[PDB]
Amino acid sequence: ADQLTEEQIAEFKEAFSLFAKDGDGTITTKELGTVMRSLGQNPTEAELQDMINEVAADGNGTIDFPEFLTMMARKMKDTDSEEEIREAFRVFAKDGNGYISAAELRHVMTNLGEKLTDEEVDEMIREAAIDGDGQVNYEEFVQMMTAK
Repeated sequence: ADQLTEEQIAEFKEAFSLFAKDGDGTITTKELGTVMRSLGQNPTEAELQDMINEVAADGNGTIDFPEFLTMMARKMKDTDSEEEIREAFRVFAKDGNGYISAAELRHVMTNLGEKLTDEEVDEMIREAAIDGDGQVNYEEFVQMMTAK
């Protein structure tokens, strides 16, 4: 699981609360993304009804603030390529000795990321050294995906 800042939430209440209700302190869907569009993100048109249905469901007719943000990261987990790498390397980074070969990563990071290129690899390679064995590991390389 990835950690998040508590001050961005101060950004999360800036919007939700602008639409804040008198009851449990909830809001609707059309204007909730205005909470999602504020941090530098944006939600889908059909998901506001379903994922919000996971937190705005209980029989109120709207969305509350507490769990609406907890699910917010699941949405950034919907467009997160870094959450997929940990998953892929189990297919390419275990061909023997346990350290993935320098030639697989470019096929791995590229396998998860559509925008992410080989230059992403060659950029992290310089730090990996690669020379001597010609290959690299998972804890040293992909770990640079979590750091960079």
